[PDB]
Amino acid sequence: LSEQLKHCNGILKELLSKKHAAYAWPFYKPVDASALGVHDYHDIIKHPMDLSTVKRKMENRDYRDAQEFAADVRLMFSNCYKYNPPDHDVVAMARKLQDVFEFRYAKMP
Ligand SMILES: CCNC(=O)[C@H](C)[C@@H]1N=C(c2ccc(Cl)cc2)c2cc(OC)ccc2-n2c(C)nnc21
Ligand SMILES: C[C@H](O)COC[C@H](C)O
Ligand SMILES: [Cl-]
Repeated sequence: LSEQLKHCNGILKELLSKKHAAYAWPFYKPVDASALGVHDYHDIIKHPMDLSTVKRKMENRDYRDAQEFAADVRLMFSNCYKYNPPDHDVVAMARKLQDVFEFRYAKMP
């Protein structure tokens, strides 16, 4: 991994760590639309994303730069903001995790 991608990997590890689990947990695995009963999810969200998918892409060296990584993490939050009402509990969690993400991403070497 490039130096910037190492920073990205560090951010990813932090997002998945116990420190943030109280608000990060919904983002750990792909949304299971059937399990959650959200039968319109895949009509509304054309490009699902979640932290396990970002992790697999990082491990496989799929991301060629920090910008590509950040686009995926941001897509994950955007999908949450698109599907859910802005006052929803999961949206509040998304905002908190995105704050953690954006502030550390801003510290890119
Ligand atoms: C109809 C209620 N809304 C949902 O079920 C959405 C689809 C779902 N909510 C939730 C969700 C709803 C309430 C709370 Cl407190 C936390 C997460 C959710 C739950 C999950 O459990 C494994 C996984 C993903 C989500 N999730 C994410 C991420 N983005 N939207 C959601
Ligand atoms: C609340 C917005 O959806 C995300 O804001 C991120 C900022 C770093 O708090
Ligand atoms: Cl972006």
